[PDB]
Amino acid sequence: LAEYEKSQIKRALELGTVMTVFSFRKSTPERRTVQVIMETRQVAWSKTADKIEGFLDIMEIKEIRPGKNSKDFERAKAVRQKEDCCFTILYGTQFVLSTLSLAADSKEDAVNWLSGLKILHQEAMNASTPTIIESWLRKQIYSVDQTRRNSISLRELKTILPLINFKVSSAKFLKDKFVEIGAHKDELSFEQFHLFYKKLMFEQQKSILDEFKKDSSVFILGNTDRPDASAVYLHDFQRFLIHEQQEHWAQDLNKVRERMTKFIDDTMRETAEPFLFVDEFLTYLFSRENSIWDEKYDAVDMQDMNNPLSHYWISSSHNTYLTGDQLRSESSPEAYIRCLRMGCRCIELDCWDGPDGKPVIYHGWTRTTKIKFDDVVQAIKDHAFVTSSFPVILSIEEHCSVEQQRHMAKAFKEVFGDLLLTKPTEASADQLPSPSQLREKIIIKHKKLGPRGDVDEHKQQGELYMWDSIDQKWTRHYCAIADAKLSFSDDIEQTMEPPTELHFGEKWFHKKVEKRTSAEKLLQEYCMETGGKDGTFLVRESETFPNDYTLSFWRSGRVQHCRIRSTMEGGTLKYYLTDNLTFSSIYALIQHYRETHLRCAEFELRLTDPVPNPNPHESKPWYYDSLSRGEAEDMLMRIPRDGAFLIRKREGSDSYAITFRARGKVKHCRINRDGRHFVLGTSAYFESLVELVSYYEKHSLYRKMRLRYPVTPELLERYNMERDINSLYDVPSMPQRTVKALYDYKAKRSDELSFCRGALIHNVSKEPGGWWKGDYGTRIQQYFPSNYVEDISTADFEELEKQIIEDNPLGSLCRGILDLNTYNVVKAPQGKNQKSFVFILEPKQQGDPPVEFATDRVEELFEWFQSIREITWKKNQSIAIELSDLVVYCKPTSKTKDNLENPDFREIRSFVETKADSIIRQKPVDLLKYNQKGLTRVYPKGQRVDSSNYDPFRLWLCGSQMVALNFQTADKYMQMNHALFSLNGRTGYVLQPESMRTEKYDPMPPESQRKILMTLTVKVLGARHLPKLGRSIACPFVEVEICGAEYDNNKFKTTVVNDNGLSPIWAPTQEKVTFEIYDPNLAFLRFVVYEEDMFSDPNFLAHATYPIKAVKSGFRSVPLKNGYSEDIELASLLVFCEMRPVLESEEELYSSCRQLRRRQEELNNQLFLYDTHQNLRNANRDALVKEFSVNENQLQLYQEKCNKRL
Repeated sequence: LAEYEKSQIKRALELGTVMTVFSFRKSTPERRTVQVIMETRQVAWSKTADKIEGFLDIMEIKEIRPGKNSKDFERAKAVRQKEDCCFTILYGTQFVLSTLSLAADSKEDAVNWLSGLKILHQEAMNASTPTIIESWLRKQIYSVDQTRRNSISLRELKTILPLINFKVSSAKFLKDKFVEIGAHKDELSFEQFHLFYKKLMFEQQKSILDEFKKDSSVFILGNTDRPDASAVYLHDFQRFLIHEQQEHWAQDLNKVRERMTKFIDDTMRETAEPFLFVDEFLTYLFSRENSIWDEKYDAVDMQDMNNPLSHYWISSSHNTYLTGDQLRSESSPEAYIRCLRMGCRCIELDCWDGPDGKPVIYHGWTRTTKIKFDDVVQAIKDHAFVTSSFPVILSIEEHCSVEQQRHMAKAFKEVFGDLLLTKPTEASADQLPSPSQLREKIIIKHKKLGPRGDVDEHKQQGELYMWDSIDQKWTRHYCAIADAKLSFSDDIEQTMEPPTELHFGEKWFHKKVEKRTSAEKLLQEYCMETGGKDGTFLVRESETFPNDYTLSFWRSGRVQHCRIRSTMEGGTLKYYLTDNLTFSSIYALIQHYRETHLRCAEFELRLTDPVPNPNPHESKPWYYDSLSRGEAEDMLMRIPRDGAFLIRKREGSDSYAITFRARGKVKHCRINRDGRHFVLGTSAYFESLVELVSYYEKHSLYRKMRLRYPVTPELLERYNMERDINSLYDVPSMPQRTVKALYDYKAKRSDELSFCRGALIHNVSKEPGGWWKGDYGTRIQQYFPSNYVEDISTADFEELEKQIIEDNPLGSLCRGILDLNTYNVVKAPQGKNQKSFVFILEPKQQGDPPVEFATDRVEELFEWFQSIREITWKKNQSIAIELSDLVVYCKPTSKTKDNLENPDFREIRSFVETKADSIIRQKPVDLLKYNQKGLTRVYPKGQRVDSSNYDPFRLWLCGSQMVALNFQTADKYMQMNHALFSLNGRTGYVLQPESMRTEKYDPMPPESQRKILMTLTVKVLGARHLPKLGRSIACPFVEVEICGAEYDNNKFKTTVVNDNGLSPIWAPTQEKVTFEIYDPNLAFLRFVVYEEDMFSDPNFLAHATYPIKAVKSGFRSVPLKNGYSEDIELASLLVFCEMRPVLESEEELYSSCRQLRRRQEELNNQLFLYDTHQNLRNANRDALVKEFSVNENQLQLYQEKCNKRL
């Protein structure tokens, strides 16, 4: 359409239409006003203008599907609707996209909507960062106040600041900023809010400009930048690009002008030479077009797509239909759509027997929602080539019968048709044809009819109800029987969820009004809570008026009280305040008071202050005012199960330490009642302790464990009887806290410790502030920063636990193992505890409580009972030729699975992770030679029931191109996979370099052969928009690391910034960090931002996986993605990247830098000679001190030497 036509479409969008919306949660579709607020960039659905039901970020839109093709559109009401007037918006950062399904009334409305959203999404990637900052500010403002207010208040600001993850330094600070902006009745406008933002971000991180304020490349001439008013010019910016960012296109001034006028995006800047300010320069420093990502790898390169397929890493996925853990995930073809849109070229299809004659796709012999094959194949055809249009190989795991195989083949030949690859592209094939030769071709890998011939197992697993005695319910656990060992996992159900007196004990009013002065002190102490003191009412029990309530209310500058009068009318109570304002129902009292305007000539203002009990904990079970540490410990010995928590008051203290069971440990954490807010940690501000419990029963207090069971006294009793679950738990000492050295830290002061990478430091005491007293050779008990090292404890118990994870039926996630050999089953046909279907496992010894397991069906009860009863007592299938012929390439061959010699390009190697890793350990070069012609499926083993992925990198070096990784997970390795397959324009077909395709290359070269080709020097300087995980404000720290090979993998975290994530600043005094990667192509740069809680445990905030080949030099912004590799709004780091070539002279010097490690590993070996050993001879150890500083200098010198050099 034309630009004015597009404008009319988008204004129709902004106007909004009352349109039908479908949901699987709410069966009835509802008519809601759907409209786009362009300034917030939100598609919002509302019931009225002020009440908006839901938001949808336009940049969050990933896919628009016309018609009824969504799980919301399977409803019967959708059948009455028409497809031309139906569509869905797919949005969200999660793997399964949230689906906003809109059914239309007229086809014109629908087509206008699709066109408008496509235009808005197109301009979404075209929006400059200042515009998205405007949008995000407007989002905060329209989120805190639903009426879409364009003004902001003092308090309100006191609440946005924690929400946008910034800690209010002081009320005086925000007041001062209000003043310099200009505050009228301490209220600001949206533009003044934006100015407030500019001030905060510039002032908080104005020391970034110091790097440009330096005196080597004064070309940029950054100076006088102290104030944001300071500004630069187009010439300054192009000198910055040509020198710091090292941009060759920057030679032309006109391109620089175009980029600058794009970034500023302000019509008022009509200057022939565009100019921006120092604060605006800093905003650019965290902007999208300053991304460290290389854009020339965002475009598909045809010369890199014309080569035999064996030389192409191809993005593959394991059990792709699954959306969560393999045990109970909900299979959906939308997962296939998602993976194809990311750019997968291989999706696993576990085709099992179908009751209808059509195979169902799910994880067989497990409890997962089955899906129809035809819907799957339709979805694959629809969205396989909508992105990147390169061939996808369907991973078919055949587990059906021959009739279903005929249906399989005919479905492929019908739905896919020409899309399916049926005949070889060229008959006399010597090798794999290029992906360019395979334009939009469906390749089927599937067990061919090798035996030919003319014409021609599960373990007992499932959910069970374990009879809990703590709560006297039936808690459902997933159980798997492996070698007569039934293992049960955690709760599956856990993820699923009068006219009097009641008002007296309601949130509105609770207790303690024995005198009207008590209410006056209750609400006067509550008067200085907010800015407007008019918002102050309370109901109370009268002291003088008998059997009457009394509204103690504020009145425009003072606190008053008046009795809520009560009468007996019609045999019922009747409370009245005004002559005709009255009711009888208290639950309805709250609502009609909320709608009430406290109207009377006397009373014109309404306030609606739901102020509750100043201390409900006062009357709280988990609250224990007189309970001390010792009492808690003892009583937690009585209840040693994780999730048992009590809030015991410290005697004579406002802090109420929480005694709770964390990993079988009695952990305490004080909650200080600062002012009125109960603060956990440093900034976890809570209204009250009951709110604390309610928030942390669904939020993680400490690692995985959550506040699960409050430990009541009575409880002590119910568990007076114990051993309900037996606490299988995990079924040397820690004075040293043995640590590894992240990087070469130099002794800043004589009490600081000098050492080298990988150094084993012992007798380490964790003094706060990051400085740890540790022993290192002759340097006994010396400081070293916590960021320059890493902790690796001797969790031998945890290792045994991981061995259990290995041989465990459930593998990981198992919450308990019970050996069925040493038990007996008794089946209860009448059942036990209100459950007819019960089988009780009574152990050999009656001393072990018999445990009751319940099912939902009598037949499954019989099956479980039969299996465990048996434990106690102790070519022909003719795979379809019609499907086999469809397998042009990659036909499985189990006969020569171990054979890697004489490879055939038409063959495929299916390997599990452990088998492939073993092959790599034995012979990397042989498998590389095979995959030079052949191909490899490396896929996770059956123990990865939790969708956790393995390390896929060693496989890629050996040429193992096809690595099925579970796309539903959020682990490190899938961020690695997304980083790898984002290369070459996110096509999923990555050409390996020339070295890979030659046999002379060693996939794992010897340490002597390893030579530097890239010694990166990275420097983190600042950040913007670090996301918040929990109530407590994130205390972020960045860890930059090369997760390349076992020689490239190197980590470095930085000093933690406390209570600042909106505009966190790292010290410029930190040293430049050197990553010596011997191979540039096979390496990845990863900035993982974490946050530190009160337990100082890092928690994943975000990641920054980028290929080294894509890494550009300069002061580059680094966009931050979530665990699903999706860019979150405005979250970005800044890094002073420096690309570095290994010159011949540098190489000699880098041979010296290898001499560094060649003898510092022996320096570490002499630290280990006296690691904790003491009965030693001081001959070499003390004489490697020579060695010691010789190496210290040797390197630091020649490194800062090349430093000084470039």
